[PDB]
Amino acid sequence: LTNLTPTELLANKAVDYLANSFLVETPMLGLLANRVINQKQKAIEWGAKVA
Amino acid sequence: ISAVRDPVGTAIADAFDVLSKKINSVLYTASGVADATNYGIFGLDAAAGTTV
Repeated sequence: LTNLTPTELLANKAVDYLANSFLVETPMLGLLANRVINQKQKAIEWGAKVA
Repeated sequence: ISAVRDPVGTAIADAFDVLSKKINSVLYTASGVADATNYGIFGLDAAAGTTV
């Protein structure tokens, strides 16, 4: 009875799993992430004793 | 910045830092002559000497 269950009509219950494993480690971001400063001004000004 | 609101204070701190650092430098190799490189200090290479 192959024909009487055509593939167009056999919707098999997939397993609720997405293989969403991509590189997400961002320790460079990780460190210096909780110390992000949200300015209300666009520029970042500071002094540097060059000599 | 707070380090510019007192250019006198900042220059004092800078001079103190560089002065401590020069003092440390001279206290090592200072032949004892006073010529702005060694400051009459005798250090260790004029106190003890340089070589055998």
